Amino acid sequence: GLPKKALKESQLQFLTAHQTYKVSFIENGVIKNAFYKKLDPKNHYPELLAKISVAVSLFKRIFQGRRSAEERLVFDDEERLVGTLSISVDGFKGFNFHKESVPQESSAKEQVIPSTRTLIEKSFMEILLGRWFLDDDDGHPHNLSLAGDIDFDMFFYWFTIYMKEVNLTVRDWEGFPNVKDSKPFHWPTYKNPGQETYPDPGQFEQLAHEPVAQEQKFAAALKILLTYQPEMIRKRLTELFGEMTLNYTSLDETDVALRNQYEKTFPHLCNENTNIKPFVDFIMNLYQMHYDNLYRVVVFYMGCENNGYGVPLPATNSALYHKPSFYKDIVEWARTQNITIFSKDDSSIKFDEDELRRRYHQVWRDAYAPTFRDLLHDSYSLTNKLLQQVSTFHVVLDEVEGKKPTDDTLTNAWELFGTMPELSLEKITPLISVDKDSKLRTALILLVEFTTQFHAVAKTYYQKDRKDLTEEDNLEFSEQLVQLYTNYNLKIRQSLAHTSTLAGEFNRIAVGLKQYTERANFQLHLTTTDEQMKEATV
Ligand SMILES: Nc1ncnc2c1ncn2[C@@H]1O[C@H](COP(=O)(O)OP(=O)(O)O)[C@@H](O)[C@H]1O
Ligand SMILES: [Mg+2]
Repeated sequence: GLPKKALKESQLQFLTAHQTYKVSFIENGVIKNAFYKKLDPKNHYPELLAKISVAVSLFKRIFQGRRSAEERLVFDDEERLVGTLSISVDGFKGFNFHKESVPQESSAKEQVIPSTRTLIEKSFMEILLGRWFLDDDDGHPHNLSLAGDIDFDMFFYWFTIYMKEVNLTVRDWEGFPNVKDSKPFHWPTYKNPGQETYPDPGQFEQLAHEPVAQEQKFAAALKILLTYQPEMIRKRLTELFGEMTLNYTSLDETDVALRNQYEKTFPHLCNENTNIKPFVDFIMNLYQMHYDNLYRVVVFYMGCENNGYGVPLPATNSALYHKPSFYKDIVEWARTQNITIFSKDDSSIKFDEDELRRRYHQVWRDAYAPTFRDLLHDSYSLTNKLLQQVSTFHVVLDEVEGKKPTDDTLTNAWELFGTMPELSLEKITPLISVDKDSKLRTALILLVEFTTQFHAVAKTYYQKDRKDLTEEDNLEFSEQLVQLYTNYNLKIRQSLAHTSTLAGEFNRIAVGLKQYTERANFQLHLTTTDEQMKEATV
C-alpha cells in the first residue's frame, strides 16, 4: 500500500482555514505541529525532487538529531503522492533579512541576527557543515536557525539543480565555513548572494578564524562519519518510503524534456533499468558518494600550518590521538539520542554501540594510513639506494604508487599504499654482487626483510573490512610493528653506521615507526583522557 511512516492529506487538521500551509496531526498518541508543502510539478518541486527532500531530512537527523526537521510523505486518499511534510523544529526562530526589523531587546535579535560568539555557544558549526556535506544551495536566512535547519528542497545541488531553474575538497574543509571551491548561491559568509542577503555576514566569516569553532567543525565531521550505520538507515528509510521505486519517469508529468535531460546527463543513475528499482537503493547509493567524499577529505587530512583565515589545523591522526573525548562524546550523544527521539522506535533501528565502536576503529585505522604509507614509501626508497650500491647491474626497482587521497574512485584506505612488485628476498638475492660489502650488503638484506614484513603487517590489518575488524586486529598490528622495530632497528642502523645520509635516512624511518606504533594502539587509546594526553606530550 503506502509507507509505514507516511501520512494522508485526509489525516491533517489545517490550522489556517511554495504552497506552504500550517498543519497539525496525530502521532503516537500526541499532536505534532508541522508545515505542509504541496507538489507543484509545473512549478519546480516535482515528485522525485520532493521525494529526495524527505530522504535528506532523515540522513541529516541521523547525525544531527532534533536539529534537523524530519519530513514525511503525504498521500491522497487513493495512494497518490501529493506533497511533503516538515515537523516543526522546537525552538525555531530563523534568521533575519537585512530588510526586516531589528528587535529592540538585544537578547532577541541575538537569535534572529546572531553575534559570532553566540554562534559558538549554540553550536551552529554543526548545522552549516551538514548543509555543505550534502551540497545545499539555499543557505539563505529563513532556512537556517540557531537551533536547527528545516528547508531541504535544494539539496544535492549537483543532481537536483535541473528542477529549479559532488566535489567537497580539502581546500573547503580547511577554511570552513568560507567555502569557495564548493560554490553555493546563498551562504552566511557571503556578503552578496552569488558571491562565488544576511545583515551581518561577517559574523559567520569569523568562524573560520576562531580555533574553538574549528574543533566544533571536526566534532561535526566525526559525527557524520561515525553515526553512519547503513544497516539501520536502510531500514529507517523504508519506514518513510516503503517499496517506492525511483520512478524518475514522473518527470514527464512536469515536462518530458526534463526526463530526457536526466537520462542523458546522468546515464549511470537514472535510466530505464534503475527507474523500476527501489528509491531507497538509489539515494543510498547517492549518499555513499558524499560519505566516501567526506571520508577522503577528513579522515586522511594531514594538517595545515595556517588556514587562509588564521587557524592551524592538526592532522586527524593527531586530533583523534590528542583528544580521545571526540569518540567518547559521540558515544554518549548516541545513547542519548537512543533514549530521546528513538525511544519509541524499535531496537533494530537504534544506534548499535558495538557497530559504532567498529566504525571508530575503522576511522582510527584509516586516519593513520597516510603516515604508514609514508613510512613504507620512505622505507621502499631507501631499499633502492641500497640495491644500487650493492647490485651488479645497479638495479633500481620501480614503485607502483597508490591512489591519491582525493581520487574520486578511492573507497578504502589500503588503496593509498604503493607497492614494489619485485621486492622479495627470493628476487633480490641473485641480484647482489659478492664484491661490494661495506656492511651495505648485509644492510640491504636486512632492510629487505624489514620492509617486506612491514608491508605485510600493514596489509593484513588494513585489508580487514569494517565487518571483520576486531580490536584484537589492532593489537596484532601493534604487537608486530613493535616486534619488527626491536628485531631490525639496531642491526640495520649498525650496518649503516659508517654511511652518512644513508644512515640518517633510516633514522627517520625507525623514529617514525616507533612513534606511530604506539600512537596507533587502539586499546590503549580508549583508556586515555584529554588531560592525560596533554601531559603525556610534555
Ligand atoms: N519544520 C519547520 N519548522 C519551522 N518553520 C518551518 C518548518 N518548515 C518550514 N518552515 C517555514 O517555512 C519557510 C520555508 O518553507 P519552504 O517552502 O520549505 O522553503 P522555501 O519557502 O524557501 O521554498 C520558512 O520561512 C520557515 O519559517
Ligand atoms: Mg526551498
